[PDB]
Amino acid sequence: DIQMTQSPSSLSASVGDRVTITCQASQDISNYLNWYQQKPGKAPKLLIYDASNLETGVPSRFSGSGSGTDFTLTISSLQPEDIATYYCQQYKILLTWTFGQGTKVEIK
Amino acid sequence: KSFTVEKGIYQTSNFRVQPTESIVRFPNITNLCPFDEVFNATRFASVYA
Ligand SMILES: *[C@@H]1O[C@H](CO)[C@@H](O)[C@H](O)[C@H]1NC(C)=O
Ligand SMILES: *[C@@H]1O[C@H](CO)[C@@H](O)[C@H](O)[C@H]1NC(C)=O
Repeated sequence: DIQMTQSPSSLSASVGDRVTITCQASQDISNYLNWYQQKPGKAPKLLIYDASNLETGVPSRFSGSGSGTDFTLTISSLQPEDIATYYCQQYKILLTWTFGQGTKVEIK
Repeated sequence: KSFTVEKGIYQTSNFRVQPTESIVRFPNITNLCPFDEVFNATRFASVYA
């Protein structure tokens, strides 16, 4: 079995600020992570599909890094068009898949 | 190999005693063995490494 954790459960900030988020694991999993964003609506979206590799078609305000079990994601300059849900998930078995818990953002 | 035996002594075969029971012994480790982690894993490494 594999279990995740996210931190913190929620936070809020204003425009033009740096924001960060942390995702932790119970054992090393060798940079097989990715993050998903899902605004209130229908379709979750893929944002970063590796340790530090981003999917095409997304502007460059996002970054992140990690290895072992320590993994951080961050946004350098918040913009008002960013109110959604975030998750981190992992994969090392052919089928043993699970998402995290959840991170909440609010604007000032 | 005949029907007639002359007076004397002879030696025919040998005898051995037989066992009656079977015994086995093994260590008492009862942990499931992790062959799963490698055979059906997702992505394998490179040949040069
Ligand atoms: C199992 O094996 C260990 C190995 O030393 C032994 O100490 C123990 O008595 C054995 N039996 C049990 C029930 O653990
Ligand atoms: C690996 O996964 C497959 C999935 O179908 C399973 O059949 C197989 O038994 C697994 N390997 C081991 C060693 O359990």
